[PDB]
Amino acid sequence: LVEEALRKALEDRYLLAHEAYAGGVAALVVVHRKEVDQAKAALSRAGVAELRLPGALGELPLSEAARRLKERAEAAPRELSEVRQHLAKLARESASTLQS
Amino acid sequence: ELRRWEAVSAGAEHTLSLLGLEAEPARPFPEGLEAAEKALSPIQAHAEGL
Amino acid sequence: VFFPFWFGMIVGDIGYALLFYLVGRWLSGYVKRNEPLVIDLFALKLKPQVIGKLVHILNWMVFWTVVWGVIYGEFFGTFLEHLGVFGTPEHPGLIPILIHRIDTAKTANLLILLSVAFGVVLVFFGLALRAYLGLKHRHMAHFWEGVGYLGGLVGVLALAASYLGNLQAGWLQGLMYLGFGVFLLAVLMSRIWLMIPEIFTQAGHILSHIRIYAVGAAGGILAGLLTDVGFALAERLGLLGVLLGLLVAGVLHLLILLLTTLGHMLQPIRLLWVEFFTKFGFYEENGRPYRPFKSVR
Amino acid sequence: GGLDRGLIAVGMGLAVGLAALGTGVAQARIGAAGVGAIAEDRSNFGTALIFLLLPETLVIFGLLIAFILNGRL
Amino acid sequence: GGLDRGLIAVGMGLAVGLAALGTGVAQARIGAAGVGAIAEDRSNFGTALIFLLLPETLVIFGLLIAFILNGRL
Amino acid sequence: GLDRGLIAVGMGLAVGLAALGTGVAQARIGAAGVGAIAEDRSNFGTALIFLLLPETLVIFGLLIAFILNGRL
Amino acid sequence: GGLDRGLIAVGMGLAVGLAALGTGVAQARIGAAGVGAIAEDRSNFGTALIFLLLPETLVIFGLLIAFILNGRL
Amino acid sequence: GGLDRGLIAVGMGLAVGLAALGTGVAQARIGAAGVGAIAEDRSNFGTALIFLLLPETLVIFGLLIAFILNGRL
Amino acid sequence: GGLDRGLIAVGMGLAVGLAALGTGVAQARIGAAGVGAIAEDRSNFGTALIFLLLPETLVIFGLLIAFILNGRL
Amino acid sequence: GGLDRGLIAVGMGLAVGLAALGTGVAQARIGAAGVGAIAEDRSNFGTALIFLLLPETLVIFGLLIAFILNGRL
Amino acid sequence: SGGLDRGLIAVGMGLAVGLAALGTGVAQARIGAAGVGAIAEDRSNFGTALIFLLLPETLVIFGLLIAFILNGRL
Amino acid sequence: GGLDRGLIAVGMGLAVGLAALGTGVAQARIGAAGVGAIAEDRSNFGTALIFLLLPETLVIFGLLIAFILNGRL
Amino acid sequence: GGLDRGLIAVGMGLAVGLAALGTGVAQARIGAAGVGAIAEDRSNFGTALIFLLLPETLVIFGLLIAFILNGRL
Amino acid sequence: GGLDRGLIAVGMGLAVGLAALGTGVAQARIGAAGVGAIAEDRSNFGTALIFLLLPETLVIFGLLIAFILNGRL
Amino acid sequence: GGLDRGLIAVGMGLAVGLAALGTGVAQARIGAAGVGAIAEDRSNFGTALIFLLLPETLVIFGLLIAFILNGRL
Amino acid sequence: DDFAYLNARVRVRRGTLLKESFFQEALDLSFADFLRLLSETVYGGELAGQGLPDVDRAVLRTQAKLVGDLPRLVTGEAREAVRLLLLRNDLHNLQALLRAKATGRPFEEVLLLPGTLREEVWRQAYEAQDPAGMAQVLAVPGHPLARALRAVLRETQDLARVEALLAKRFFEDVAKAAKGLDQPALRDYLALEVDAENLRTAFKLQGSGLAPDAFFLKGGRFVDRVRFARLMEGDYAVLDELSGTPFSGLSGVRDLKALERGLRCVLLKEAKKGVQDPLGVGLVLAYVKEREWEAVRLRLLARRAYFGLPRAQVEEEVVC
Repeated sequence: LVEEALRKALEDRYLLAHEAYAGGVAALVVVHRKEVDQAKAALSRAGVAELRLPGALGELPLSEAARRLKERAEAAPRELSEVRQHLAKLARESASTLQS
Repeated sequence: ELRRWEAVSAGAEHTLSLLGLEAEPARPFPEGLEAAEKALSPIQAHAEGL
Repeated sequence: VFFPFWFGMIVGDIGYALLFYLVGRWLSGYVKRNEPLVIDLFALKLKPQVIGKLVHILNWMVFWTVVWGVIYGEFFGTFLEHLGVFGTPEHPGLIPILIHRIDTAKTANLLILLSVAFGVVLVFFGLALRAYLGLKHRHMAHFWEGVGYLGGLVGVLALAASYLGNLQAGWLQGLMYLGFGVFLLAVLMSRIWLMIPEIFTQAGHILSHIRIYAVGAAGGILAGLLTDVGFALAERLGLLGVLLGLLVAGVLHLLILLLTTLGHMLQPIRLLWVEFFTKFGFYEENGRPYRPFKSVR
Repeated sequence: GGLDRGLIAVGMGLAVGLAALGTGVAQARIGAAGVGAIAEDRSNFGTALIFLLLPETLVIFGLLIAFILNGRL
Repeated sequence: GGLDRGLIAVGMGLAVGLAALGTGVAQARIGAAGVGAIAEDRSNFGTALIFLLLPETLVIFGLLIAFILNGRL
Repeated sequence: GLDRGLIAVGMGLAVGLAALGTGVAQARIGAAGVGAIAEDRSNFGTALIFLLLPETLVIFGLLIAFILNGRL
Repeated sequence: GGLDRGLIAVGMGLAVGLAALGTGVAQARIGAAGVGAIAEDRSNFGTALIFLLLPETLVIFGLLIAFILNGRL
Repeated sequence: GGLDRGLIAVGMGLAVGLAALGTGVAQARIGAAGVGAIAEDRSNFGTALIFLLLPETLVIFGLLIAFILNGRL
Repeated sequence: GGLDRGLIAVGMGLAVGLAALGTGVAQARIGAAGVGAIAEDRSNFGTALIFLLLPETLVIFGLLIAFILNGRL
Repeated sequence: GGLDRGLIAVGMGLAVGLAALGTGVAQARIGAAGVGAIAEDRSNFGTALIFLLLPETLVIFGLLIAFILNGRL
Repeated sequence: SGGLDRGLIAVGMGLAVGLAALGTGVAQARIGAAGVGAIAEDRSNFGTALIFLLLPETLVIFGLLIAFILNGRL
Repeated sequence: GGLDRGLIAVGMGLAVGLAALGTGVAQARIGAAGVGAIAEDRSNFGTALIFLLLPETLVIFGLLIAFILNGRL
Repeated sequence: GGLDRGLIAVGMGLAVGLAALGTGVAQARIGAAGVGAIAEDRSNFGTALIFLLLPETLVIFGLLIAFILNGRL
Repeated sequence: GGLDRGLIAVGMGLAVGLAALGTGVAQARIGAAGVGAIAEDRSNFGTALIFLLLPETLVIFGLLIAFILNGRL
Repeated sequence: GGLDRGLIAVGMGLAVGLAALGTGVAQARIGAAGVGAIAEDRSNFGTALIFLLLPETLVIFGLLIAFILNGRL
Repeated sequence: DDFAYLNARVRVRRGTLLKESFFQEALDLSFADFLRLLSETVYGGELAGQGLPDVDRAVLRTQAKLVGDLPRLVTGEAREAVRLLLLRNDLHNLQALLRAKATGRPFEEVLLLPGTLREEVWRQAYEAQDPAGMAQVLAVPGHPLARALRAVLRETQDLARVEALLAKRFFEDVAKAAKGLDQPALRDYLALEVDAENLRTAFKLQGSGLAPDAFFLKGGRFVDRVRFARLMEGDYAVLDELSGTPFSGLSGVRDLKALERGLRCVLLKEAKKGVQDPLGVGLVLAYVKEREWEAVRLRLLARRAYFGLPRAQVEEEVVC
């Protein structure tokens, strides 16, 4: 259904396949800059959406975004555990003073 | 001074709320208004940042 | 004075009374734990003072409840089928029943008369409170109205027990005439046009007291039916599934208790708030309460 | 007595059952409006209960006729 | 020979039952509008009670026919 | 002695269904009247007559019942 | 034998009762619309009263049928 | 008349009462809409009156059948 | 005859009465929507009268069954 | 047939009457929505007539049951 | 050849057929009301509307079967 | 030889059934308004449950009349 | 047989009729909601049919009761 | 004996069926409001189920009355 | 024996039929709200199915009482 | 409850309405002829003096007199239905109240037009510490805004994103209540209003480049979320995709002025279908929308006479 718009794009070109991560077929297409913008408009008319993440992951290069996302995924659990621990420690340390 | 004390009570209520604790009545702390504000502000700041 | 009495007249299951005693022991242990009772899906947060007042009210209810249950003679329902603690002339096993209450051929008119007497007494007390308060406030409208409603109710009960009741209407014909004359005289002295609708509403409020005896008989008949079915299906059907049959019957009895006893207790306080308050008014401007300086501590 | 006794009993039962039907029919919309007024404010619960108990006179007269039938029975 | 006192009792019971049914049918909408007015204004509680009690004449006629049947009994 | 009670049964059915119809009319009648009273006190007699209009059915039923009791 | 008069009176009573029931069923919405209209203005009172009172013809026909039964009784 | 004419009059009265019931059931919403139209305007009185009087043939046919039963009686 | 005639008359009366009941039950909403369309426009009165007159086929069928029963009478 | 014939006629009458009752009960909302659609557009008058005639098969089945009863009469 | 059971069987079959038609019409009232509303909404989904309208006829078919069983057991 | 026990049982069954029907008719709108109030907040759930259980006195009186009938049996 | 067969068929007919009445009473609001959802989207026909066929178990149980009656017959 | 036992089961049926009728009557609007409350949030299912299960006490009492009838016959 | 088993079957069928009537009466509003929630969200299908199946306890009790009557039959 | 006793006064008020010639003759006036014609009108019964502000205040008083009573004089399911007819002014008053509480101006700053609840409640809501406490002070039983703001209130203390999400949840709960009623046409009219408001948010946010799924709402039947994204993009073909629905004439338009004008035209045409229901409640909704179209026409003719507008300057205002 999107390959019809890809046939409307660069015909023996627009390298477009969907590899893996079967929760969603990551259809990657590549032709050009401006003709690819027109083809992205035609595919969104056929129904399509770009991987627009928030923050910097949908705002930086994909290798750098993958590195930052992997770093945040490896770091967030110990940080959240320490955050809950220091929060509970501050609560158990100051709740009586706050109550008085 | 009443608005200051009322804002102090509101900040203590929000501090207990962000701490998740509930307002239980107890014997109070006789302290100065700015002194109690100074005691409130550091724990409230650490709690808000956390 | 009365809500525990009508409540004990309502429920006469000594086993359910002991279940309430054990539940009060659990609540008393929660009170001795000095933790506020927190019920999440019930959203019931309770300080220990209200819980202790509830437990004291429960003990005061359970005392007269066990008293009237001994008067009805029913231990966890009709245990006299299995262990004949209650005594009838049909099969005397042990001590006799003051109210047998499985048979209505000798007990129902007495129970209805008891409920009617308690209701008329409470109605008399409420109208007397209304007239005494009208005298205390020196507003003769409310006091004369209570006097006229009381006289109309007395003449109504007299004419009812005369015509629709038994014979020998000579001792009460002048009584009904005097009640009608008191009603007409207070209508002239009041001129409020608080008509026979008001008198009939007061009469229905008086006559509604038999719902106590009704719900007591209903719960007793249900408990006796369930207990007889369980004892039969256990002992007479085999005498081997006594554990299984007794457990299923006790579980169904617990389900029936959880489905019935709340509203059964509720009907007494509903009758109390609907009669003792309403004859005495208790719906005038709601008052202003003591709001002293807090010092929340 | 004969067959007239069960017939009088059936008529008294018809009276009591239809009286309870009319009582619940009056009670339904009245209690709905009272529940709405209670959800408005906690102040008007007394008048709500007064209006709630005002309809039970039909059940009262039905039980009275039932006792009259049982005395005739 | 019987079967006539029971027929009269069945008729009186049906009369009282359908009369209380009509009384409740009126009283439902009556008390609904009255509770709406009372929640709207506590000033007109007496007129609301008057409009509520106005439907009792059907019950009056039904109890009269019941007493007439009982006197025929 | 067979038709002595069936006439009373029919008169009772008449009175009961007449009161049923009278209350069915009186529900909407008194509902609109209480709404008009809640609007203002200025429609008392008109809504009173509108409520009082349904009682002719009860009057005719009482007439038929009195004729039946005169036959009784 | 004498099973004609009671059956005739029973049928006549059923006729009059169901006729009054249908008359009230019409008159409910009739007087409802008329009262809501007269509450708007005191300008169409008689036309509303005519439209309300038009429903008594079935009651008149049922009264004629009941009088015919009484003449047959 | 025995069991024949009594049950005949009973069924005739049943037809008459239920016919008046259906006529009133139609006339309720019919006259309600007509009164709403009259409250909208005092100009369509004739067509609304025609639509109101249209639901009378049920009562007419029921009375005709009742008279046919009376001629059979 | 005898018990046949009164029971046959009762069945014919039941047919006619509940048939007119259902006919008026349709005719209520029929005339309601018709008077609403008439208040909307007078140019649909023919379709309104057609939709009104459509319901009488059940009354015709019940009258046919009643005439067949009277022929059996 | 002096006893079974009247009961068979009573059953056929009950069938025809309740069938017409259900037919009119369907036809009420049917004709209401159809007259609303006709006021919306004359372009769906045929669909309105089809949905109106959709209720008559039950009356046809009841008439066939009555015809089978008359054949058993 | 029952003298009273034959009329009683016709009475029961007639009550069955009549109340079955009553229930079928009670369903078909709201069914056809919503169907005509959607038809005035669109003349596109008339087939599903007619399918839903015909869906209530199974109770009528069962009642006709019961009446045929009563007539066979005459 | 006597079916007055069966007649009394039939009347008691009709009594209990109509009483349960009226209790359910009250409880429908009562629980509807109460579940709406519970959907509003958890504030007045106790008074809502009180008003819900308040309708049980009719079914209680019906059970009392049934038990009186059983004791008469 | 005698009279037990005819009364057995009468009870089976009353059972089947009341069961079909209740099933259609369910199916009314069921099909109303289902046609509303169909008007919402065509992506619900696989659940609307299940919601429609959910009330058929009552008709199945009534037909099983009638079949048990016929087997006892 | 062959009529006294027969009416008893008819009375038990008249009890149980109308009892379940009132049970479903109470259950309808209550379960509708509970489904609306569960559709509002997945947090109010408990009180909804409590109010839904609250109506079955009358059905249990009617089943006890039916057990009393089966003990009587 | 005479008309005993037929009366018992009549009572059992009446119980089952009015039980299915009440079950469908609950299931009407139940499935209406449930289909509205299902069109709102497919994620609420389970609680809707549980609320829909909640009305079947009356049908189970009626089938059990019918089997009890069949054992009495 | 009684949808007919109110319908009688609704038909009486429907008898009190101005014709199209009352505005067609009002195409040529000089505000003194318009003042005389309004003096003939019932809405000029509150006519205080001369001037545009006096005219608008008299129009507001007439709207309160003839339209405000519809929120009263009813009780029950009909009250719960008719409450969700004059709800835009109430949500506007609540939005101005939230804006004033978050901003800091005086409580007498906004002019607080007439709605459904008591204005004393709105004055008392100026002083409240918690937003949930202010919601409980503003809590009526059948007010949909009270249930909406409380459910949306579990995010923060007072935010503007909270206000926009509260408006979204307000429209959503309005659609939920419209589905939760026994009204065959009110649900359809509310859904039409919901889809029109979705199209209005789309046209107002066309070219903004924001997230359309965060902007799109749920409750409609005339459009799609993919159609919503196509309207978010610069594609008028999606507006051309509206065929067969009530959005018929809304085609080939890109300017939001005439777009919402035709949207209001389609909404008023759907409101004209309310005369079919003389027994329910939609006839009263049609009367309310008719008074609303009269109010827009009245303030339009008032601006035209006070500023001397050309007939061509307002010719696109009385086409329907």
